[PDB]
Amino acid sequence: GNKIHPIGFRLGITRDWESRWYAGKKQYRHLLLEDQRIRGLLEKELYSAGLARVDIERAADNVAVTVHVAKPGVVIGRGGERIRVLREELAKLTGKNVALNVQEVQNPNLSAPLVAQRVAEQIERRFAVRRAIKQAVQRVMESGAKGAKVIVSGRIGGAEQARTEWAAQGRVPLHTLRANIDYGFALARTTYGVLGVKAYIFLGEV
Amino acid sequence: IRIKLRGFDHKTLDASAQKIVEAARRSGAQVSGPIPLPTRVRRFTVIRGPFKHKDSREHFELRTHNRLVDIINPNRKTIEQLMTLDLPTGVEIEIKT
Amino acid sequence: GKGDRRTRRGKIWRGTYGKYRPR
Amino acid sequence: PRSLKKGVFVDDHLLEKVLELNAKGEKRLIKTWSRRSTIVPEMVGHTIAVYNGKQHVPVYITENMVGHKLGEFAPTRTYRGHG
Amino acid sequence: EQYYGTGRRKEAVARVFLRPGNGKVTVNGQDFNEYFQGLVRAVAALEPLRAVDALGHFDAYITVRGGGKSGQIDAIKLGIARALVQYNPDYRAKLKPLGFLTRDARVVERKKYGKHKARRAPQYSKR
Amino acid sequence: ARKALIEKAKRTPKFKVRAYTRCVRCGRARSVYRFFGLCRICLRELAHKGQLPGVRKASW
RNA sequence: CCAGGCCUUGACAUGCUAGGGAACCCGGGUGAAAGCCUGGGGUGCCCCGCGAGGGGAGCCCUAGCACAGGUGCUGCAUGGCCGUCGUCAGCUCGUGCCGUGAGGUGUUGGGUUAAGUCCCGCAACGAGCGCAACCCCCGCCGUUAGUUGCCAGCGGUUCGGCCGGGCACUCUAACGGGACUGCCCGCGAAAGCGGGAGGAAGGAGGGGACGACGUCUGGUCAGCAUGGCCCUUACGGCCUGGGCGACACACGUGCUACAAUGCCCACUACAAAGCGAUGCCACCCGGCAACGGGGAGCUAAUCGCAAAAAGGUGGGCCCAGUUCGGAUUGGGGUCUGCAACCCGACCCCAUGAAGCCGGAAUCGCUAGUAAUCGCGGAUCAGCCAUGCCGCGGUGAAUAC
Ligand SMILES: [Mg+2]
Ligand SMILES: [Mg+2]
Ligand SMILES: [Mg+2]
Ligand SMILES: [Mg+2]
Ligand SMILES: [Mg+2]
Ligand SMILES: [Mg+2]
Ligand SMILES: [Mg+2]
Ligand SMILES: [Mg+2]
Ligand SMILES: [Mg+2]
Ligand SMILES: [Mg+2]
Ligand SMILES: [Mg+2]
Ligand SMILES: [Mg+2]
Ligand SMILES: [Mg+2]
Ligand SMILES: [Mg+2]
Ligand SMILES: [Mg+2]
Ligand SMILES: [Mg+2]
Ligand SMILES: [Mg+2]
Ligand SMILES: [Mg+2]
Ligand SMILES: [Mg+2]
Ligand SMILES: [Mg+2]
Ligand SMILES: [Mg+2]
Ligand SMILES: [Mg+2]
Ligand SMILES: [Mg+2]
Ligand SMILES: [Mg+2]
Ligand SMILES: [Mg+2]
Ligand SMILES: [Mg+2]
Ligand SMILES: [Mg+2]
Ligand SMILES: [Mg+2]
Ligand SMILES: [Mg+2]
Ligand SMILES: [Mg+2]
Ligand SMILES: [Mg+2]
Ligand SMILES: [Mg+2]
Ligand SMILES: [Mg+2]
Ligand SMILES: [Mg+2]
Ligand SMILES: [Mg+2]
Ligand SMILES: [Mg+2]
Ligand SMILES: [Mg+2]
Ligand SMILES: [Mg+2]
Ligand SMILES: [Mg+2]
Ligand SMILES: [Mg+2]
Ligand SMILES: [Mg+2]
Ligand SMILES: [Mg+2]
Ligand SMILES: [Mg+2]
Ligand SMILES: [Mg+2]
Ligand SMILES: [Mg+2]
Ligand SMILES: [Mg+2]
Ligand SMILES: [Zn+2]
Repeated sequence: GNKIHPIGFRLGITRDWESRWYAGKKQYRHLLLEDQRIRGLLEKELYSAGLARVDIERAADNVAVTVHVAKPGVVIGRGGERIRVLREELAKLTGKNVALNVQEVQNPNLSAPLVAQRVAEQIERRFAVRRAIKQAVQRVMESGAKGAKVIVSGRIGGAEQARTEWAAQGRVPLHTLRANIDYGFALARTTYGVLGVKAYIFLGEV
Repeated sequence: IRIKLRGFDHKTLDASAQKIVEAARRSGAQVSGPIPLPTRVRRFTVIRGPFKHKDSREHFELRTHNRLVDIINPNRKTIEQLMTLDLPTGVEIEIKT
Repeated sequence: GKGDRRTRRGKIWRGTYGKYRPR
Repeated sequence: PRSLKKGVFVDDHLLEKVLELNAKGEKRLIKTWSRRSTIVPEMVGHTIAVYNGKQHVPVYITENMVGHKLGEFAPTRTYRGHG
Repeated sequence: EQYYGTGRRKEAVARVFLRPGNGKVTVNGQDFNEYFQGLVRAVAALEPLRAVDALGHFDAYITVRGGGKSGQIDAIKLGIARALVQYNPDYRAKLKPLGFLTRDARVVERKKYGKHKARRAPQYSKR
Repeated sequence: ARKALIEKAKRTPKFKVRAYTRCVRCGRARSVYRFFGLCRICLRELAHKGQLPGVRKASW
């Protein structure tokens, strides 16, 4: 096991943090821990909606949580309903100005954390792991993407000898920093144990 | 008369460090420029894997860049309009006299 | 010397002070 | 050592047992977990059972062995040698 | 009236001032030979003036910051050389063959993780 | 000894000497950084994800 | 981990039944503590409420049921993360061609490069993961900005950039420029190779980040995740003590040395990166000292840590198991902490061991490197740090 995490490798170049705020030595942890408590609760409920990106902003005792998602309707609710019932739930933990937005995802197939999340689902439903991956890539590419690669490790089909299977199409220059790589990881539970799903999407370079 | 500007990302510090200085340069009168103070750096070094493997670490850094601007000749037209400024999230300000 | 506490060079090693290295 | 400006340490609860018995006249047995204590002049002639982690070790205190700690008289390790 | 070049070597920085006068040389408010006493490596800092016969012709106010006495010396040696090239542009010949205008990027290499220093590896025993 | 230990770790003790830091994310008792509240393992995991404000890889 | 004393919806989550009253704070008996026994004190809402009185449910207590909990086993069921060969020049794919077929071809061949690097050739023609580039630090210059940083000039100067005054210079920290075999001679089919120039920089500029398909049924169920197997008044949990620090021995990585290119004392220089509001602590005083009592500044380019040290000047030692070396122990103190017996660091008086350059064997380093010198940081009450991650000072030898 050798390769670098291709997100953290690109911070400050092609990818930007999901927590953009300042704090001094004596306060940093307490806020960061809240983002931790928040992101869990959000992804506990919003997993259904098709959660893509959890952005958090701060100033002083107030915070704007910009959530990206593939079904904005399941997030917002009945006429402003669900998105409300979370605002209260949100400021219960936060104890502060919980401004909770919901943003469009102009294609789940160009969203790496989504492509993965779906494959993690398909194999929870006893589906052909090889075929499912070639499909996952085949979707992403048909939506004009420049390149794609998808990886599943674990007891495929229940096999006793664990195996890592993978597939790819186009370009994926993970050594290149001026190239945009969206990466998303999805962990699939089953009866025989857990498998892991890695997705890399090459949008295009800068 | 003093403005202090502090953030984690400098490209948004210099945006806001210029923007505040343009404002007071508008509504009168003296701007002693955006003087970039030395950055205070806290490095984090850590063994990569979860178990053993001591001879392989990774280096992380945290840059708390500093800025200072001096609006010298006040003109309280500045005292109202600064109270309304568009300073992005990742940045702190401290105001003195 | 560097191991000998009762000297100048010795207390510089430890990073402490005393009669044999005053501050 | 224990900083001279402060006190001479004895665990509150044990000191009392010595002093209670001093009135009545000593001595029964004193099962203790007070290694952190100091042997103290009032303790001479008593027979104290010190816990070494394992046992309650019977130690008759004398006029000579006063300034020390209790646990110096209850050995923590069993060692008979090698081979 | 004055001629300044910027001299660097390592962490040492040289502010050097060339002025026609007896040949007096000063560093941080002391006579050169006082500030560099017993440093055999010093006399060579005042080398570029030999490159163009300037032993007596100039005085010098010089400050110095960073590095150490011999890193500070090499910066000076560069700066007084640097300063001559402005006082007389024709001095470029007989200064480049001496490499007096060029400054080396030779600096202390980063201590690397998994090593004792920058390159000294930890000693190793197989069987 | 596990969950009872992350829980014993937060409650204020019988003497203040006994204060020890447990990584607020996974509960690791060893290598816990004050600044983040995390262990060197979580440190790297959140960071790589880009959920640590202002944090980026050092290269010099 | 072990000894002893203890707890049973349980130190913890999400539910229901019913009892108290909700909640929270203060003490008491007992015991090593835990625990077990106890003595206090007043609930909002919304409500029939001048009235006995009644509940809902923010919460604590109590008898049960669910269920908790396990660093118990399995890295030979696993995800993740890492080591590794290896920064090595490699590993494949699409189509076509070849072979009954595994497969070959391309990827071999000439040359060139740090490289499947580029060129030339060819039943091959392209495509991909790697190489390189894009990103960071450093070396030169520039634009912008001038305090807390800098002071070239002038003027004041209590003699300190201290004040006026200035951003020129050093700097601080962002945005650019610059290097490309681009020019010359030449050898070359070409890619390139030797040399020359300009230039701070030259042929990847120095270092960093970055690690192909795979290998090791590699490592980690003890960071976490997780299938399964296993325990349930206990393989869970709470505590007090002890162990993880043992010692006939063997090995690994280290520190300090055996000395004169040295040891010691006095006076005297020149770094960098960091760090710091029950934190760093200038300065003053008590102390041989560790430290202790005062007390100023600093949310820190302002104030502090702070002396950098090897170095320089002078003086002593005079070849000795020593004014080398600083282990071992005796005695006395400071501090941190509830507490330094096991088992902390530091200071002082005395003690002053081995060791005279290391058997067979064996390690690292190709230049600002090795060697030597000090400084900081993470963890952190203190610290067993001589470890680790960094930072500068001085600064080689050698590659036929
Ligand atoms: Mg089953
Ligand atoms: Mg000595
Ligand atoms: Mg030495
Ligand atoms: Mg001389
Ligand atoms: Mg060095
Ligand atoms: Mg090591
Ligand atoms: Mg090894
Ligand atoms: Mg657990
Ligand atoms: Mg502690
Ligand atoms: Mg800890
Ligand atoms: Mg394995
Ligand atoms: Mg194993
Ligand atoms: Mg594994
Ligand atoms: Mg083919
Ligand atoms: Mg054949
Ligand atoms: Mg055929
Ligand atoms: Mg084939
Ligand atoms: Mg090949
Ligand atoms: Mg082949
Ligand atoms: Mg060939
Ligand atoms: Mg190579
Ligand atoms: Mg290529
Ligand atoms: Mg070919
Ligand atoms: Mg300028
Ligand atoms: Mg060449
Ligand atoms: Mg590369
Ligand atoms: Mg194995
Ligand atoms: Mg586990
Ligand atoms: Mg398991
Ligand atoms: Mg151990
Ligand atoms: Mg041996
Ligand atoms: Mg060592
Ligand atoms: Mg050794
Ligand atoms: Mg002797
Ligand atoms: Mg101790
Ligand atoms: Mg001696
Ligand atoms: Mg002998
Ligand atoms: Mg001798
Ligand atoms: Mg030697
Ligand atoms: Mg030798
Ligand atoms: Mg031999
Ligand atoms: Mg080499
Ligand atoms: Mg510290
Ligand atoms: Mg410490
Ligand atoms: Mg010890
Ligand atoms: Mg140190
Ligand atoms: Zn953790």
